[PDB]
Amino acid sequence: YIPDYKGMEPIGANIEDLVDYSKDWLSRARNFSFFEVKGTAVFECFNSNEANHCQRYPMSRKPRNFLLIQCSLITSYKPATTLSDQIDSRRACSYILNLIPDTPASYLIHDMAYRYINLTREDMINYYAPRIQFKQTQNVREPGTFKLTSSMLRAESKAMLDLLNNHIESLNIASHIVQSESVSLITKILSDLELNITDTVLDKFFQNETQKYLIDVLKKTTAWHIGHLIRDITESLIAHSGLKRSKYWSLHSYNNGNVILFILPSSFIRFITVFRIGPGLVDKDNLDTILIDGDSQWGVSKVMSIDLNRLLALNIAFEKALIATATWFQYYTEDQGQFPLQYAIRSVFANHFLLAICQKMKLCAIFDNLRYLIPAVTSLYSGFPSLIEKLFERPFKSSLEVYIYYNIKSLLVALAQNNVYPSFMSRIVYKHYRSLISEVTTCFFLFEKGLHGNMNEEAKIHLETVEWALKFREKEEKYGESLVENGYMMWELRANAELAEQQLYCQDAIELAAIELNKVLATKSSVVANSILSKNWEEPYFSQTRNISLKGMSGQVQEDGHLSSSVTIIEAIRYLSNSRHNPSLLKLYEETREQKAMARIVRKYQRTEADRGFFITTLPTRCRLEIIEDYYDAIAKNISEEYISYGGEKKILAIQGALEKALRWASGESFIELSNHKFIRMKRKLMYVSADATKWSPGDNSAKFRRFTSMLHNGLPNNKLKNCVIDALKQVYKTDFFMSRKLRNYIDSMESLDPHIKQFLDFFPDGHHGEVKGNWLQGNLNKCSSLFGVAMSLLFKQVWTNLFPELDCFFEFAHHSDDALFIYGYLEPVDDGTDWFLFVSQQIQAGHLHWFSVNTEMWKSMFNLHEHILLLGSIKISPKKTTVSPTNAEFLSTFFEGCAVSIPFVKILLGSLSDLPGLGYFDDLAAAQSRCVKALDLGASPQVAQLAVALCTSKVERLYGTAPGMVNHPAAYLQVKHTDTPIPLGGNGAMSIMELATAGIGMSDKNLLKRALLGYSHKRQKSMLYILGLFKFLMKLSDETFQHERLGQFSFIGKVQWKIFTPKSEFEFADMYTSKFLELWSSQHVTYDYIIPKGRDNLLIYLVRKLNDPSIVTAMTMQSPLQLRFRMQAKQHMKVCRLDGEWVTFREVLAAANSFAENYSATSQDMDLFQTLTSRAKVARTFTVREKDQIIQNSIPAVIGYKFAVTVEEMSDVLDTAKFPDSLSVDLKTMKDGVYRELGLDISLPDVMKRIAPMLYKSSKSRVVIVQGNVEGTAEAICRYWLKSMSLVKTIR
Repeated sequence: YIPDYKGMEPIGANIEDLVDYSKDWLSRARNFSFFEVKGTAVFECFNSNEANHCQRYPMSRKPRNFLLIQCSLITSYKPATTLSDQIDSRRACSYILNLIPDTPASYLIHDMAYRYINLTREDMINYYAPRIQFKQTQNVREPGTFKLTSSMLRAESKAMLDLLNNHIESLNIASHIVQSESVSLITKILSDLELNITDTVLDKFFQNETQKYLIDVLKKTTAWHIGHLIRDITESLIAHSGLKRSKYWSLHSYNNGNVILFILPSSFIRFITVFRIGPGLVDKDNLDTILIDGDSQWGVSKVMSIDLNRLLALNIAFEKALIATATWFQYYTEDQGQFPLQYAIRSVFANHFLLAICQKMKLCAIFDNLRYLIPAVTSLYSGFPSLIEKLFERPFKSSLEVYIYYNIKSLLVALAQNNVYPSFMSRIVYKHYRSLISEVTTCFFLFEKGLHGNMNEEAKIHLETVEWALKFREKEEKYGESLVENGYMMWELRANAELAEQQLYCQDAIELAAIELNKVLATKSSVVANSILSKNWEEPYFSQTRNISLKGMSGQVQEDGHLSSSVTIIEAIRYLSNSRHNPSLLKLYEETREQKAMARIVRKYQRTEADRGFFITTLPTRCRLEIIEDYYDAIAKNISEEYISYGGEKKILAIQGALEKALRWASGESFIELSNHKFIRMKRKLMYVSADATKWSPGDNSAKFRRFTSMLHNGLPNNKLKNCVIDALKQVYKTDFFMSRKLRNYIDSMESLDPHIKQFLDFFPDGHHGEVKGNWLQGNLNKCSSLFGVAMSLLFKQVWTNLFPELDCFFEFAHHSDDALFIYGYLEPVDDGTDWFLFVSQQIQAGHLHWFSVNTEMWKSMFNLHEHILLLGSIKISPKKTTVSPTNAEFLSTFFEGCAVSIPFVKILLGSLSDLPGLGYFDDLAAAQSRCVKALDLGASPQVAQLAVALCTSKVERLYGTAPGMVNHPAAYLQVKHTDTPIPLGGNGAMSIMELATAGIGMSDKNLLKRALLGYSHKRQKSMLYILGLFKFLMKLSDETFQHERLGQFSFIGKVQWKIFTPKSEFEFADMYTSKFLELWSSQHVTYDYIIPKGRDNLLIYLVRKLNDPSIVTAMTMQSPLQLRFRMQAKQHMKVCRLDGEWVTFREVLAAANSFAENYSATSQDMDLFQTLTSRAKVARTFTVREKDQIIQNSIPAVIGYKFAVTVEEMSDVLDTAKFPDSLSVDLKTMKDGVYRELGLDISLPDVMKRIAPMLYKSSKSRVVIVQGNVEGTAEAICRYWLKSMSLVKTIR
């Protein structure tokens, strides 16, 4: 059923009126929006911005600190142990007590060292004892800490403490003295960092290329050992960051007592570093003091306060620097065709390490802006003045920022003078522009995303939203609400000419654009109608994975008056609780039609991986947006070969057609008839423009689509669905935008209300929310906007064709996500342009005044009219990030960069070192290895991905203590090797990227079980039976059934259960059903392990069970500070493993596994279960692990659900889910035959199907792999491509 919603009637829109307006508009002189790129122009922009910046800021003569931890190293650093720590602390404090303090901080250092020396022997025993063996003492109350009362502190120490616990300017970068000082300091630090301090077939290539040219070179550097030392220091800081430990004092010593860390009763943790002065990370002007004891100097730093996100960023600084340097290494070999020299790789490593330890928002913003500044200076025209001006929007405080700014200025001026690409990080020169882009991309990704969302970048977006809303209100008060909403008419533009601004649109332009797009959509009416009707407007709303996800959503207006920040699954459960049925999309929109749209900014502590953007809106708003996007994504799929690229085969046809037509047209000559048969010859040239035209803007108007969808051709016999889309667009026009409690508190805290804060407060008249109109607040209207922009560009093309019929001008365009490429083919006179100007003057004298624009620089007038016609639809081309050039170098990269597939592998490699789920050793290892495999899929070299695998595995083993020589090393408690140990029991797996990418992450355990079976059943080996017993023990510990919504890693042969984070308050509705009820329901409903229920009651039970999943609770509280600190804590000595209904350490689980495996005897059922359980140009080829039989027409989850469907509700849900419900037994027979063919198993036998169905479910899924060449879509072709890419420099075919 579809209601009868009112639509719109076609007004009288004539293309001739717009053509006449364009004639009148082009008859005058129009300013071009972009500036010609010249080295002098860029230099003068930098100089003027320096002069302006230094006069509007308070000048400082003392740069601020940029090194969180200052230290030095002259000898190779041996990693810290508990025994060496005590010896180093004793000798270091003996050194320190022989010093004469002169500052309050140095006095505090002396006092703490004196207290440490005067601790008793039991104090020493309990200080270094594990929490299990720890005993409280009158001086030591927590392990690793000691008590320091105010009696033992001196007057200076007490004064320092009182100052600490009882708590903008810029540097003169225009001056050469500040420049020289900053450059000299950073150059000295970098030079100290670079100073040298005192098998598988892939392994051959690794040890010949990456080990020899990368690892063996950086392994001797000072930065390597400082990275390991900083890892030790940050581990000590993390250990002290515990809830019970942070209230006491701590003292640690590293590098034979040469470095000492003093930790204060710290949220932010406070510490002081005292070190021996030497080569390393030393900034003597930002040190608290330097104490002299003869020929030795000891630098004492200030009290440094650091939070957990920066502490995590500093802990993995060495790994991040090494991964970035390996990426730079791979890109260098791709560019130059050989290996980097030693000095270049050492300098790059030092720069990456310095960037990794200095995590500041200013550096992140600088490296983000550089990514747009580099294209702006390598093109003929761009908006480089604005981008350069953006570099000066924040003060320059530290010397690192000045150094980076000066290097950027030098690089940009050099690039602008060159229209051979200079490198930003070394003395090399690149042959390709992509390498220079990738350098700054890798540098930008070195900065964590945890420093984003601070309490300035949320106020920024609040103010931006409110400012645009107030500008919208001004235009409503000026022209009237009707003109602003319904648009203005063409005769009003011809009389005002101020009406053609952003947030305003012309009705006639919208209708004409819709007509122009109908010209091409009318040849595929049936296809468009079928694509629209295939969106399943009658399918239940909450049975879709996008409507029950973990993405953020707005909740309800609370009693205090604020908008809740909830999850889209909790709101689904809340709706279904009060609803007797599961409504469809249109029925849900009917029910929630009269509820006003609401929006707020997502809380940074409640963000998830599924969250995109900053705004979260209520359920009715998402329903309306989903209606509009189903409709528009259905219509826009039918021009996918022409103007918009989506993915797969039709991901490249748009640009291919556009550029090939441009090249075909340009390879010709034009002839214009001035008089008689005497013609004038013209040379055809091409101009390329890249603009983020489709990108969401806060200053847009959503009402412009209402007349668009009203006039657009959909091929359906009635307007009912079209009118529903119009009405849903009408219901998202006005929104209640709410502030955050954080912003309200921050504004209430300040005493001086700024003039720009007063107006922001007046926007909110009740202090909670204000009305926003026109803007849809980052709501998903991407395909609607892309289609609207395509229609507007087609309207411009028609208008230009009607303007100059005798001129054979050219215009093509393509869209990809927010990016758009426009190609203008213009004419230039051959030889000297005398006949051309004479003809233009004759045309103007004849009354064709619009020929004034086409006189010189035809492409500029083409772009001017295109931009004006786009602005008639409230589309503003960005004057900053739009790039114009006669060739396409920044345009074949920016166009596709922005997709879910063109993401650089740098981000994935650098994110495999953090954000681990914390679900256990096996789950964390699998997550890290899967992230490395994904990075390999995205373009990482096998050697780079292998290095990342090694780094991530070492980090996980260190975290859980399973590395050799550690507490939980499996070989110390099991009678097998470390390679014959199951991954859940502390093993490490294949540890080969080429086998993790092809076979899988958990196939190592299956291979081990295969070896154990084939050894025991053939030779009756005792050790093979021991391995069988270990696997049986793992199966006994935890044997879970596969749920397709679980976010963890599935283990086929058992797992160890680990303690997870317990939030302070459990999620709402999570206690609706008891765990016993959910366990029974899951046992008796095996179909709903592969499909989502369609009924209301079954979907409630399904969603409440999903809410109680430990891998979902973990992902919903991913950014919580408590979980974030819980993941950092070392699980080496913690009782976090489940055994016999009790929480025990991991080595107790290993001892129990050994005991079970010794006294284990194999049975026929066990043997049967074990046998069942063991059975050039960059493109984006998508492959499948084992592919699907052509006879299989339905989806694998649907066939498995049909296999397990028993209840009438389950069978109905399976038939609704299946795309071809009639041919379901035919697919089940085919799958039964295929399983017997390949696996040799019969699924009709009990428990065989339940065990092997997850394998088929994974095999159903497909992956996207970036391959460089003629690689086909088969898995074999991609495997051979990866084997060919095993060598960085030489082909190994």
